[PDB]
Amino acid sequence: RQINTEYAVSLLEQLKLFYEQQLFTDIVLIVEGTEFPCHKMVLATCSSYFRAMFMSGLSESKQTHVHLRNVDAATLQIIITYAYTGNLAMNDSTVEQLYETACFLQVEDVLQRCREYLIKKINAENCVRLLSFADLFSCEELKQSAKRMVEHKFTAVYHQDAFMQLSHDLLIDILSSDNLNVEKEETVREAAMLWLEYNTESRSQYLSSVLSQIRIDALSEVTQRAWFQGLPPNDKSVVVQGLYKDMPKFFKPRLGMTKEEMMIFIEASSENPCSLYSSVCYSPQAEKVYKLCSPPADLHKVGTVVTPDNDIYIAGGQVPLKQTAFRTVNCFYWFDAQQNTWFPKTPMLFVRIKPSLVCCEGYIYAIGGDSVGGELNRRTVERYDTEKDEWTMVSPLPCAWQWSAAVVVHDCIYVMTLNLMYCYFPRSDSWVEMAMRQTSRSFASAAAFGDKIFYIGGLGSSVTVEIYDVNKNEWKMAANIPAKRYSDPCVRAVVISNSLCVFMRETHLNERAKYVTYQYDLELDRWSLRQHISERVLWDLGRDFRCTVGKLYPSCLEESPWKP
Amino acid sequence: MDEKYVNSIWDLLKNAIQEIQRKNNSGLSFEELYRNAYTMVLHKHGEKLYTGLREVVTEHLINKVREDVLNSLNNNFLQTLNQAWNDHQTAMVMIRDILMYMDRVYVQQNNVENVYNLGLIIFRDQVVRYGCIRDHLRQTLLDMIARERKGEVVDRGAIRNACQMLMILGLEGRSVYEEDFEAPFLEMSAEFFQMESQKFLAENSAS
Repeated sequence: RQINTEYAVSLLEQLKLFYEQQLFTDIVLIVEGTEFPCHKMVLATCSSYFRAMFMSGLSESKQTHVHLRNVDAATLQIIITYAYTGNLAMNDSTVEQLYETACFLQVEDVLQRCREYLIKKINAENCVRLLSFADLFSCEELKQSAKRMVEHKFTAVYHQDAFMQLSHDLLIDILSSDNLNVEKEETVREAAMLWLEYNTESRSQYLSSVLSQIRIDALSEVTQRAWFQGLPPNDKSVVVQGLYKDMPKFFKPRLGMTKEEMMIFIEASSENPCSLYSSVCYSPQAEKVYKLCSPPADLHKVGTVVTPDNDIYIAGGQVPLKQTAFRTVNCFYWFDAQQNTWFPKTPMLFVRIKPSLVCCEGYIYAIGGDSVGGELNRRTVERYDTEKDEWTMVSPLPCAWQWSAAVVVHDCIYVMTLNLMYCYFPRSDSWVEMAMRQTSRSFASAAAFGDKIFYIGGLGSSVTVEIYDVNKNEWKMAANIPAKRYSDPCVRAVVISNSLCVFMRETHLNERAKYVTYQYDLELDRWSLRQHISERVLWDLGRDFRCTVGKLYPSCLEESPWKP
Repeated sequence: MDEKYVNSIWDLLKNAIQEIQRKNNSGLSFEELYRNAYTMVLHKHGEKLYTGLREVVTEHLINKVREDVLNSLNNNFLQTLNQAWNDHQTAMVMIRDILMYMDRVYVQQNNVENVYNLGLIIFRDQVVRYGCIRDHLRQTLLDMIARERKGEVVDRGAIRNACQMLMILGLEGRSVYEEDFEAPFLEMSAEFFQMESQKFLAENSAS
């Protein structure tokens, strides 16, 4: 059964005219002295409370005047206009009271809308606040999303003031969870200690429970006499209690200490011919190849960046339009390090193909990437805000470059092309001319190690290496990588284990590709054989694959089943 | 907060519920008291109001309608039954709507039945399915339907009201009403019409 939409919108707009022109008002909402002349039945179309207020037979049913309390005038007015005309102007501030009043009036649709907005809005500075809000109001889906995101960014920050004012059950659920992301198990210990010492003896009864969730490796060492110092005087029911209490609860390592420096690969050669490409990863320590989730909607021709906070982002790319068929989309995604899935984020303003994603000062910079515009400013460089979840344009690059790479050194953006280089100064939003290379090479990658830029390879590629020093502002040659002759090595500049290594795949004539990595000696200017990748674990990846530095959990990921 | 505050809140809520059960529902201010009951299910106990509602409803039913039905089992039995039923049903309507919009998060998290369903279930358990009311109602309905089938006319709208009441009491479909009404009436009809056929095969012919 379909519905006519023309008279539908005519209905809705004439209803709007009646809301603005006060005519059919038998019931009025009296809120803090503010008159709200409205209907009982549009309030029906919105809310599921007034059915108790009107269709009941109570004193309020007959009362043509109702004194609605514990509500806000602005929230009530916006809910009323949401019922009457259909414009839910949701900002970034009044969503809290909007959800409060939606739960008050039990309005399902606006509840879902604001829940979706809060799911989109979850970030660092409001993670604990939103988790407390979802604990106050039962919002289980938002509660779980909070719990996860809060766990991550709280283990990251653990310094927000809203953490001190939290319920005991929420803290027990957070600390006892196996999803915490911490390099050590001592930071959660001191976080719990400072939470307990934040208040008076009201935390004493919760101390017998918070320690029951932490491992016993810290329940006999230091931070036991510190509580004794803070113990209430002459209390002999706690010191002796804790003396003989830490026998049970099965000491076990957490999951956050399972991050290893791994080489994340994208757009690898798909094992099954049914799919175009796939994503894999190499383990320099485990010597295995763990599989990764496919790019969102098989997003090909994308770029990767990993922030110092160890977060993976994807920008740009093209999707095959619904034989050659591909359309470029400016969608943006974020990778979940535990759930093994790509969470969508705020898309860009312009579509990109192979964009150079660089992180600096918490901002994600996408330089170039074959924009759709092609106007006089054919660079379309734009940064991303990780706290406001929005994109802001930056100073354009003076010269248009193609197939370029960019790195970050000394809090500055260093984008490199065939022969030119320009440094971006984020504090003043300007570009300054840099040193000029003496060799014309392209289709290469660079890795930022310390205060130097290492442009490895260029044109297949070659073994040419030009080292640039930021403090010296000069390009100098060091050596050439010793590789087998009559081959086409695929060089990949990368930084791992506080050293400059290379991921070079070489292919001989009438032979399969061979994987081997080398360690470049910074002081000796020589590439040393660090490890040889056996072909029994790693298969062919292709040519348009990218590599990046990052840490991943082997427990959450699964080993890729594939024959050697 | 402190135990004294919640104790006073519960005491006044119980007083209001008792006043409502004494035929003083429409004329009773309830907004603030219901906000207080919400604070109750919000503070620690997440089913305090729901439990208190069930206890108050079952106590009121046992005190009022259980005694009334047993006191008038022979004088306008079914009539007084229906009257008490309609009173209980409007009590539902009012109390229903309020605690039913509360059974919104109670079916999202608690996944329990709504207060309308709770009231129907408790009424079924305490009145219709009583150890003495059920058999008495069955016997009287069988007697009146047999007397109607004998040839003389009796009241017929009351039987429709009773069957509709039982159908609403089913609350899920035709599970309780079908069994409870049909099965004894099925047996009675089978026996009566078997006797009728036995009489007819001897008192008449195939013409």
